[PDB]
Amino acid sequence: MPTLLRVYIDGPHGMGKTTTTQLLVALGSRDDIVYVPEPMTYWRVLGASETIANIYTTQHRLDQGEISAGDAAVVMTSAQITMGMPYAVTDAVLAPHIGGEAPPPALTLIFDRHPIAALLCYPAARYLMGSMTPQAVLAFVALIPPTLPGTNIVLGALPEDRHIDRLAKRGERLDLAMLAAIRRVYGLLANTVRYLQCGGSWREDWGQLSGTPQSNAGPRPHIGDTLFTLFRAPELLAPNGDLYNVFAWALDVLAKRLRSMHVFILDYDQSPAGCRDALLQLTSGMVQTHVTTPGSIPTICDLARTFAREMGE
Amino acid sequence: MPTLLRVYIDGPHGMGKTTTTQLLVADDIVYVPEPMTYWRVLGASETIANIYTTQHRLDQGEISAGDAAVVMTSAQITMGMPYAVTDAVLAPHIGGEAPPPALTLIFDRHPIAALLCYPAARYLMGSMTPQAVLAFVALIPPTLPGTNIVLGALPEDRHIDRLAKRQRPGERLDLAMLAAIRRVYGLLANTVRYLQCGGSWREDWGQLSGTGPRPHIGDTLFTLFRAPELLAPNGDLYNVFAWALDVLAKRLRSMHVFILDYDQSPAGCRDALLQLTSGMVQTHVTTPGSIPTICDLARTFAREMGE
Ligand SMILES: Cc1cn([C@@]23C[C@H](O)[C@@H](CO)[C@@H]2C3)c(=O)[nH]c1=O
Ligand SMILES: Cc1cn([C@@]23C[C@H](O)[C@@H](CO)[C@@H]2C3)c(=O)[nH]c1=O
Repeated sequence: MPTLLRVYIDGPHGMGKTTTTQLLVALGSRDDIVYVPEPMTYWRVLGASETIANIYTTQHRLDQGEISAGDAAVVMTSAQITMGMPYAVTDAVLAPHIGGEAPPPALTLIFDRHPIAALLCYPAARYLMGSMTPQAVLAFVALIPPTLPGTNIVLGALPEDRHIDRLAKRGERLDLAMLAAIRRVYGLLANTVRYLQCGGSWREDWGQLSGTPQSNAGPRPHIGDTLFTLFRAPELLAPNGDLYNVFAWALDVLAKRLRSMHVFILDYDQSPAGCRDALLQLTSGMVQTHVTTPGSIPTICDLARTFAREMGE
Repeated sequence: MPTLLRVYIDGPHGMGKTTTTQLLVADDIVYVPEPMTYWRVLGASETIANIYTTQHRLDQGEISAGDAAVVMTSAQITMGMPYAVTDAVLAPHIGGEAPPPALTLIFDRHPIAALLCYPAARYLMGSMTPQAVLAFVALIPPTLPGTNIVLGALPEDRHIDRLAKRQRPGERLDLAMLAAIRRVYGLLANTVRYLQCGGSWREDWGQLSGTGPRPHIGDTLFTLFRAPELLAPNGDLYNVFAWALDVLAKRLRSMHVFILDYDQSPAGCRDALLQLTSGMVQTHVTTPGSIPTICDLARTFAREMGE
């Protein structure tokens, strides 16, 4: 069977991920590498109206005390469902085609983001921003789809000062607090994958939090530097101080989904061509999979092109 | 490996699903009850009250369809969390299809109640967008072997009498919602048969507009998605929504549906449910320790979230 290479470029907005991705794709044949863009049209029109504007306006109104935390949470939660729908549905139809882990791939699919961006990362950052409840973040976590073999995720690194300078270009609003929260969440994500792959057991180390980044290299991180640290919220604890079981099971799901992912870090503090070639070099050490049927390649290729045409900006 | 029989008791609220299941369970059979405590306290405060109050406010014109939908959507996430997390942790223990089972797990509802049925009913009540409904559909967990779902049958008037008796804390007696949820579950049963008999929604889609043996597509859940919000200016369904329907079809086709007549006494309902198990599909578990782990999960869920 032909082989497939799936690469999800993710991380905070504003680093140059979208450009880097298209430049990489521009290098190959329009036949053997396909780009799956951010579903901007779904967010602005198809799924709901101007969802990005809605998210930023909602946080703004909350910050100004014009609406309550409760009002903000219902709006953010619904907005986040809209944000992740194209990702979830694409993952669901792609799933049956992915075989086991496995010369160049017959096909390379480069995605602008993985489902965890909308089902975990942005929801967790909004929780830190006070516009989402930790229970809702964990409900999204419990719904993250099974991690398919060959899930390569490239997260980005960029000094905060450079990031802030880039970000400030312009339904978005310049929110440095949100920028800090999303950078922190993705940093914790990278550490969480490393923690799990180094054999870390959150249930075994939970008590190391009580007293208040590299994804594929380095020593095992402390649990306090992983995503697990975010769920020590009073809302999630029983009178006896322990986490309610319903939430503990959601963390078990988080561990299971992230532990099998192959994570890489891309340095975005360089020119667009530099980012492209650095990613290209990284792509060499990534895991390919076989596909399940002979026609899986053309089918997958058609799905990606249809997705891009219908939902890409 | 030992065998497991999973039975999900589902269908419209107010038929007596909970009462009947209880009388049924009363060591080789465990009951995962309605997670009322999660709904009223752990996940959020009085979610049921929130849901019915919101619809009521919408019906009275005190809030817009838009405001209602964001509330219903967020609330449905809270409602389905216990089912979703339970399915996710149970999944790795389920093996392939397989004497009596070593363990029989009876659940008060399946994840599709909160990720498909109630959202579809609220869409019909004007309080949820169809795009949100399809977003929940896209998140329905893969259907594992041995997914036996028991749905109920009960005449409308009788159902209304029981509904009046079975109101949950914060619930408002809403006959329009009762009709909507009864319609959705009826379409659900028809949809499973439609798919099992080879129906292809893409092939029959034209029948919704252009006017073996199986139900007409117009009598399946697919008909609900001919919603204009999901269509392009030329009337074609956007691909992103067509893909969600492809997911819907894949998830539902392999479920094994059984109809329980609730139009009888609690003891009768209980016995009928027991009668239905002979045709249910059992599976093996994946590890020697799966059974004990499953039991613990079920007991812990009940103790923590059951009423
Ligand atoms: C995936 C995803 C993105 N976003 C944001 C970040 C950026 O401003 C922009 C482009 O990614 C859009 C609003 C979000 O808020 N939630 C999400 O799940
Ligand atoms: C599963 C589920 C139930 N409900 C309702 C119907 C009944 O009033 C009660 C008991 O089932 C509770 C509020 C709902 O609204 N959404 C859902 O996903």
